[PDB]
Amino acid sequence: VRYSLDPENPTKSCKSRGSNLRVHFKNTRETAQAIKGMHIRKATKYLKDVTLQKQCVPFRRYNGGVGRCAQAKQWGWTQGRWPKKSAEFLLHMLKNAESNAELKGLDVDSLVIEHIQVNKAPKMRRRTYRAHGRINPYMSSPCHIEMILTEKE
Amino acid sequence: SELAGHQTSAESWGTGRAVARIPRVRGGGTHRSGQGAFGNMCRGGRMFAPTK
Amino acid sequence: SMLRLQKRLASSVLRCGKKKVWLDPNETNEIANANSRQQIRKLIKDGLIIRKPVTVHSRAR
Amino acid sequence: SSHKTFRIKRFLAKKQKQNRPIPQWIRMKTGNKIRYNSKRRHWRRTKLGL
Amino acid sequence: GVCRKAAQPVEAGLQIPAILGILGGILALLILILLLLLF
Amino acid sequence: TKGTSSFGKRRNKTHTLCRRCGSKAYHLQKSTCGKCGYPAKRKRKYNWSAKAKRRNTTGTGRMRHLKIVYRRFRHGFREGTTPK
RNA sequence: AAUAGGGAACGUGAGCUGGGUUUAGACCGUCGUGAGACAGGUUAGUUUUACCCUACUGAUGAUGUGUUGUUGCCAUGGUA
RNA sequence: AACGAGAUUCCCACUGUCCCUACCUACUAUCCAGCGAAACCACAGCCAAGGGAACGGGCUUGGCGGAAUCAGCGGGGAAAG
RNA sequence: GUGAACAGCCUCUGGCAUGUUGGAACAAUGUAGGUAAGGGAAGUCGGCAAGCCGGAUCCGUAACUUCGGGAUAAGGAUUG
RNA sequence: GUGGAGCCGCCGCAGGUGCAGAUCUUGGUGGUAGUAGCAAAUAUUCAAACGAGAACUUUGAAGGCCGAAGUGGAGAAGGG
RNA sequence: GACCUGGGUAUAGGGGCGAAAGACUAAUCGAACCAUCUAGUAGCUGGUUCCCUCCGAAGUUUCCCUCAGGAUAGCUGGCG
RNA sequence: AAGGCUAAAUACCGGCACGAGACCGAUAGUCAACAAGUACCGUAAGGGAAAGUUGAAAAGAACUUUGAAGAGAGAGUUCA
Ligand SMILES: O=C(c1ccc(-n2nnc3cccnc32)cc1)N(c1ncccc1Cl)[C@@H]1CCCNC1
Ligand SMILES: [Mg+2]
Ligand SMILES: [Mg+2]
Ligand SMILES: [Zn+2]
Repeated sequence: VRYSLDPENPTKSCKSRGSNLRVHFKNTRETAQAIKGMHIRKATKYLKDVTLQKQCVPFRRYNGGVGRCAQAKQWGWTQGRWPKKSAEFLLHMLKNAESNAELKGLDVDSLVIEHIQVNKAPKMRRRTYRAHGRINPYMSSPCHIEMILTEKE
Repeated sequence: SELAGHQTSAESWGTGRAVARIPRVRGGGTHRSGQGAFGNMCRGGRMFAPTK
Repeated sequence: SMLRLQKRLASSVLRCGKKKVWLDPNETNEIANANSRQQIRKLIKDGLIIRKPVTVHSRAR
Repeated sequence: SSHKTFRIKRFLAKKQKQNRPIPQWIRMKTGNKIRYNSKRRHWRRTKLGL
Repeated sequence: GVCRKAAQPVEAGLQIPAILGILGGILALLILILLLLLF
Repeated sequence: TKGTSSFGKRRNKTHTLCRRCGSKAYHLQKSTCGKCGYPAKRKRKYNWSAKAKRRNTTGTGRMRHLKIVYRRFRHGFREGTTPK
């Protein structure tokens, strides 16, 4: 398919993709800000400590009602949350971002995450049950992702 | 459209519940449950002065 | 490896309730094999599903 | 009911056979556009009325 | 099978809880708070 | 008790499915039918519901013996065998 | 010591309470042929939602000073 | 007389109704993990006086004003239904 | 089993995972359950709420009365 | 720049001929918002297995609950 | 005990039924629901889609079961 | 007059076939261009939708890698 901003160093920069993966959008977007521009083997070591609640992920845009925590002072912010499902999937395919990279003959120990974006998926539906005999929808909000991994030289 | 465009049987809500006083269809069930009935405004409705 | 079928089939051939049946978890891939009723009666004869008798309700006091 | 007359269980035999998935090859055929059976009556969702 | 749950069933239904979700909300004069305003 | 706890006493059916029309309308207490009026001789159709004719006119069934009239008529009801 | 008078959408119902008024039940009196009427009387009578912004009360904070910490001064604002 | 989930007054005993509040437990609320709606919505949201459709948030003239926020809160939005 | 008892409480036979989820901490505010010295309705439209008495035995019983009732009246004493 | 098979000017003729509103109609999507919420009926815990993966499955051992007007064993009606 | 309850049957819209509240009659009752006559009538609210250029007012008379409206004149425009 | 018959010119929005249209072009046209009086609701009378388009051709992505799979990366098909 076609990405956004196909790479300027096209032989020596790798790329991956995942579509219609059931995570929240507002928790997959805001774990993607926190690793944007980070070296991969530190970013892989980052997302493990998110799920083990050692090193949080700050919420900068979608900060409605999010309770404070102390680990967010590293990122200059007061609110944080530890997504152990959202930082699972894009841990699970930074595995599959570099599994393509050395398949193209690239030294993976110099990769940094250049580009990453999250964009929503068609919201699949099921229904709730409310008062006075009314129905409202439980709408899941899944999301696509997209990423470019670039060696620095 | 000669005369028939009115083979959908309906009535107005008749009270200020929170919708317009346009005729709404009856029943339940299908997606044509409380939609707009005849009148020139509405989807699936009659036309203004249907030609003769 | 479900054993819910053996839990049901034993408590109609031992004439007992579903609770009281069954000790011995060591031959688990042996008692999961037999899903019949005639092949489940060998496991009583081999002593792998036992009766495990009734809880005590002494009328001493 | 389990006390049913004959003209019910030869009606229930008809609403049990026609509640069935499609064979897969007819989706491949020429000149159709159907891709899933939509008349599948699910026994808790949608009920018959006798 | 392989594609009997993943390519037969994924078109079968997948919009069947949207049997509208409601028929209108016929809640029938919920101004039960009798108010009567000073007469 | 007027509402949802009254629906729990809905247990015995009233309209079983009829024998001629086949429409779930055979009223069992009164031994008649809704759409066709079964113990009557004539078929209950009316003009006030102009669609209910359209559900059950000639042409909405199979027309098993008027696929045979509307084809034999256009040759004039021949009765002989054929020529070889 | 004094038991001063007042206002703030007749301060104050997503603060409460329902006693009276002011629905539908009912009784008496007077008026009316009658249905019913009665600032005449009595008894019985469902009180909805704050998660939005603001105000406020608390709580991390933010900028500017090179990073950072300790000890401090006080413009102001409150007031017994 | 009896009887009454009937209505009213007093007395005895009693008590947190109160003087005057305090403490303890459970389930919440709170925070994290996962799933995640609706109500409502011109644009939005600091105040005083003035005039004005005679009681503004937005105009006039003044007083003044910092990001993004959480737990509450029931004065206002002549709030919402 | 206890007890007059198919009352409540507990256990075996026979069932299930606490009712469409858990982990951590134990603020306000509620929700449900309690206790409180001294006073005892002063609260409030109102003794509403909560409390008090509650089973058995032996005593003991008034006004009134249609002579059946009031009545388990009230007021006590005992209870392992 | 996409697009892949039809279109426009001029003289005349004919219109279901032009949208910001109608608590418009159908359809779509936010803001609220990762917020409210997942709180009626006491309660789970340890090891092993199958497994890519276990607070929620199975199996055990223990702790419990319903407690014979049952959270048990069976039917009518209804469900098919 | 003027007691409670299952199934069968009867009574149908100006009609059923009522130990009487205008309750009940499929969440609908001071007259049920479904379809048509019917797109029922409305002196009454809500709306009524392109641009420029020229001219540009009226709330008064008389009469009306007229006072939220219409007729008549007045005032306006277009055509000569 | 108190008995009777009768083709033609004439009416047709149901029926079998047809032909044409200064029409409508998928929220239009009938409700229905498709498995529409179908899915669905209502005890019943009855109410009743949504939904047309790959390409010229299926030539519908063989094969290799990662992951349990969804899904990616290469390769390929096609002018695309
Ligand atoms: O449930 C309700 C109830 C309460 C409010 C609404 N309202 N009011 N405005 C509304 C706008 C939208 C939606 N609902 C609305 C509806 C119902 N009750 C109730 N309470 C008091 C009076 C009348 C009732 Cl019916 C029951 C009755 C018995 C006690 N338990 C609760
Ligand atoms: Mg100072
Ligand atoms: Mg469309
Ligand atoms: Zn019939």
